[PDB]
Amino acid sequence: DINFYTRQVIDPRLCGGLAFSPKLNLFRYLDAMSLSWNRSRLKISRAT
Amino acid sequence: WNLDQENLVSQPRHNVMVKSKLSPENNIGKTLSVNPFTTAWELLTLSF
Repeated sequence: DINFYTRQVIDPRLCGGLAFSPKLNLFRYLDAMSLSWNRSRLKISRAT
Repeated sequence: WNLDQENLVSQPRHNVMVKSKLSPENNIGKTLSVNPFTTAWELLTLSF
């Protein structure tokens, strides 16, 4: 007769990925043109 | 390095400014004082 309970991690070093990793599809996304708001910042700084 | 972009590009906000004062030889100092009588007209004087 054996009766006990255990809980184990998903060892995220090995497993834990295999997902979408929402970094991508957003880092390759507008991060450049949104950064390009340097144009507007320069505009406001000129009149500042 | 097998990178999509061949050259690293930086866009520094470059700002230069030159300015002068052009003050003449004069005495904006002690002479820049409030009315000598002020509220002490009770003190008698004619030469001051």
